Amino acid sequence: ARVDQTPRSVTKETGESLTINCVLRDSNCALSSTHWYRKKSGSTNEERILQGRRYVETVNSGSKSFSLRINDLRVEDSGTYRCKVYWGNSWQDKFCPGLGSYEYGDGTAVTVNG
Amino acid sequence: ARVDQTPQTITKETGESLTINCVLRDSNCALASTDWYRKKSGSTNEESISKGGRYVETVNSGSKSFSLRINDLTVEDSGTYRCNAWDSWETRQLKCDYDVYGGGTVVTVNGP
Amino acid sequence: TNLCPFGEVFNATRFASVYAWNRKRISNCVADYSVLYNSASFSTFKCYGVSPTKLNDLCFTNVYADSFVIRGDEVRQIAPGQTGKIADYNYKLPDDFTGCVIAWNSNNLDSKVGGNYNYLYRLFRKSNLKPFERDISTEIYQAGSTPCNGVEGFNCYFPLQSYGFQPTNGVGYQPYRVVVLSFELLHAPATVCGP
Ligand SMILES: *[C@@H]1O[C@H](CO)[C@@H](O[C@@H]2O[C@H](CO)[C@@H](O)[C@H](O)[C@H]2NC(C)=O)[C@H](O)[C@H]1NC(C)=O
Repeated sequence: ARVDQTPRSVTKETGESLTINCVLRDSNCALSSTHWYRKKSGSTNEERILQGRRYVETVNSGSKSFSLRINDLRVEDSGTYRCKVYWGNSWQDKFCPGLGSYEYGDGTAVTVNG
Repeated sequence: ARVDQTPQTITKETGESLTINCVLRDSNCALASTDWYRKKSGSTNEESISKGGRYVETVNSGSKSFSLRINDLTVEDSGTYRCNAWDSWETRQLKCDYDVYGGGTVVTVNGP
Repeated sequence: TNLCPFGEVFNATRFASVYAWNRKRISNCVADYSVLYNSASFSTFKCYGVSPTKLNDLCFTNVYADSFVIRGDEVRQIAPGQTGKIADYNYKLPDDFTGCVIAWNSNNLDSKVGGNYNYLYRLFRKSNLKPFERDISTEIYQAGSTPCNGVEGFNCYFPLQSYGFQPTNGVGYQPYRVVVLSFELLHAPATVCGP
């Protein structure tokens, strides 16, 4: 019932790669999907992380584990990334949230030095 | 639907304490949430008081009463203080969406 | 009819401490839920007994809006079957819960530099809170063997405890405003409908 997103902070020089992880802890409920959002440093609106050459989104469904990997880091990627997990319809279970219920991760502040 | 604030005017010196008491009356609901507002002496607005440090709030639900005690009085404490009892709770018959304020307490703390 | 006044609950200037949580009845209005659901301002949007994607197609005999302030580490407790200091002593959802739990980070509003200690929560109670019950009393909790004559001291604790909300806190200790909408469906004409 909690999205544990790690790391909370990361700083890397321009060129290398990084990976953001967020997993659901202590859950018996089906998950439908998970989206990734980025709020650039200085903005207040989030952008959906769509298809990208340098973006890789990985899902381990049975693990309730979701990861985002960004290769060839640039300063344009500096900001805060959040994962947004969506719940599926877990049949015959009162304690599970309905289909479409969501929870955001705590967030990840990433800094890329030029 | 109105809280009575006592006293109306008290004066102290630097150092000592003071206590402003407030009782919620003419209502069928309990005393749920409260606030204390302070208007500085030569000021024109009221500031929300932060509880837990110098400003100690005691809340008694049985007597529908609540008080504020202030210590370490400095000359900057001169002003007016007001209570505020408010709640938004609703049931089958008992309803109370009230937001009431006290008559005020003008305090005057003297210099060293 | 007219739109339900969700704004006066979500956008209220001041929120209450979880032990004195607020409750406003929503009645005789049209309820637009996808405005809340399709938003980027909410950290948690979990509904139970009903999918949020179907809320605008359903009517209800009564809708309650409950609002309070807790810390992020305790948002998990606002859910059916959960236990903890808040669920047991402050705000308890029933195991047969049908409604939605909405929460968002309110660090910019409810945190002061040096700490905001104005939001309280009940730390001690004799028995666990019944579902949707609210406890207002401030009587001294009889902790140990020796009774208490309204005096705080040894084995005599004040039942309420303050949060310390500071901007420099981790997200687990940052303040969260929570709105829970509880839906009731009886064999009577419904008062709240979606478009
Ligand atoms: C609470 O207030 C917010 C902001 O005042 C409302 O959402 C905004 O609505 C205006 C009007 O279109 C837009 O300019 C903003 O972009 C909206 N912001 C968001 C985050 O949606 C919100 O509707 C109000 N709450 C309720 C329940 O109505």
